[PDB]
Amino acid sequence: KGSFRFSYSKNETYQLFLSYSSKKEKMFLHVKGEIHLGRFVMRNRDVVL
Amino acid sequence: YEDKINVGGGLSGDHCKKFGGGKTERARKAMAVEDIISRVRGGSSGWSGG
Ligand SMILES: *[C@@H]1O[C@H](CO)[C@@H](O)[C@H](O)[C@H]1NC(C)=O
Ligand SMILES: *[C@@H]1O[C@H](CO)[C@@H](O)[C@H](O)[C@H]1NC(C)=O
Repeated sequence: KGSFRFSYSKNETYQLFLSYSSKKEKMFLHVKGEIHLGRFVMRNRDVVL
Repeated sequence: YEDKINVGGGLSGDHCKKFGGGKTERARKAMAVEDIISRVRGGSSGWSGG
């Protein structure tokens, strides 16, 4: 009498996950204002001190 | 099969494969430029600037 038995089982599970995110914002500005009143022109020559 | 003498035979085969791929890309951009200029030669010391 003879009876042989064999059993083999394999099991594999791999998982990979990757995520990347980037956000950027920039704001640079300038404002200016001048309220002028009056202008003068100094005489160049024949000047008193 | 078995006749005058006995003969034994056994075979088994099983294979399984599973592949996976996932990709996602997102991008967003916005730009706005607003400039205001005002020149007034009114003729008032204060009110022209005001
Ligand atoms: C024979 O192989 C199958 C897969 O091919 C398996 O499911 C079963 O368990 C195996 N038999 C024994 C007794 O392990
Ligand atoms: C093992 O392999 C079987 C294929 O027969 C599959 O269904 C099962 O999900 C696998 N086990 C794992 C933990 O993934």
